[PDB]
Formats: sequence, C-alpha cells, structure tokens
Amino acid sequence: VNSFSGYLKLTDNVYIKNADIVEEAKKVKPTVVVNAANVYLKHGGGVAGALNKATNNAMQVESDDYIATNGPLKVGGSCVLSGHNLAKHCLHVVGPNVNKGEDIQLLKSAYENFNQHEVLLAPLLSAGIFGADPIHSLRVCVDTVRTNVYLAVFDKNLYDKLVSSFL
Ligand SMILES: CCC(=O)Nc1nc(C)c(S(=O)(=O)Nc2cccc(C#N)c2)s1
Repeated sequence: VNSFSGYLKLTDNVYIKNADIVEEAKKVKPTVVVNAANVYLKHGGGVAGALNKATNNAMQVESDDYIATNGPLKVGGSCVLSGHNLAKHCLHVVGPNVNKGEDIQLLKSAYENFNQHEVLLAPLLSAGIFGADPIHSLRVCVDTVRTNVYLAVFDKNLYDKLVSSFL
C-alpha cells in the first residue's frame, strides 16, 4: 500500500490520473518522479521546465554539473539525480523527440529505464511537445514497463481519450 490516490486502473501494473505532474509530486513526494528530459538536460519547457521551475532552478543547476562531468545522455537513456523538493529521486529519461527527427523505435528503450525502479510517478514519454501520439506512448508503456507506474496526463480531453481508447 502506497500514497497515490485517485488513479484509474488501466492494467495490472499501470494506473493513470488526470493531473499536472508537478502538482502531483508536491503532494505525494514519491520515491521517483520521471522527467521528460532531453540529452542536454536543458529544462526549458514542458514537464522539464515545470518540474525545474518548481525546484526554483535547483534541478537545472544540478543538471548542468552532471553534463559538465559526464556529457550528454543518449536518446533512450536516463540518469538518476536528486528529486529536490518534489521526490527523493528524479529519473531523467530521454524519449525520442519526433519534432527533431529522432527514431520513434527508441521509445521502448526509453521506457525500459522505468524497470530499474519499483514504483514511479511518470508522464507519457515522447508526448506533449515531443511530437508523438500519446495513445502510442501509453501502449508502449503498458507493453514495456513491469514495475508499478503512476501516469499523469495534464489535459482532461486527452486523458479521457486515452482511457476510452485503451485496449
Ligand atoms: C505547467 C505544468 C505542466 O505543463 N505540467 C504537465 N504535466 C504533464 C503530465 C503534462 S503532459 O500531459 O502534457 N505530458 C507530457 C509528456 C511528455 C512531454 C511533455 C511536454 N512538453 C508533456 S504537462
């Protein structure tokens, strides 16, 4: 028994909720929150900018130090950094950005990073301004992640479409 409440049951291991991931993390303070990162950990917009803004830019400061030491992530890759005021840990995961011409096949590789964590609060990878169809991202999530994932979808109209079209 954990502290996520309000999640509609999609599968055995996937629950889903209509929420902004930032406001969700502030309430639950999960062990792991997933950021929809880019390879440079440049948190300008979307979930990354919203998560980063909620940490008063401490996420960006930590991220810049990580990149200066280690170089960029791979598309499909991840790193674990601090969760700051939002979670114990932030798993920064790079899904492919369709709008930059990255290979959508790497979405499954991105979701495999979630399997290293027993429980996560996460968004649908490659969604929003990453340019992929959320219905596809949800399908890959359900077919790839085996650990317990609590998904957040910000737009009500999209959340409703995701639930109503889920097979
Ligand atoms: C101002 C606060 C705010 O925007 N919070 C949000 N929380 C969620 C779950 C969304 S999302 O539903 O759009 N998922 C989503 C997934 C991947 C990338 C992007 C992008 N860019 C978005 S946005």
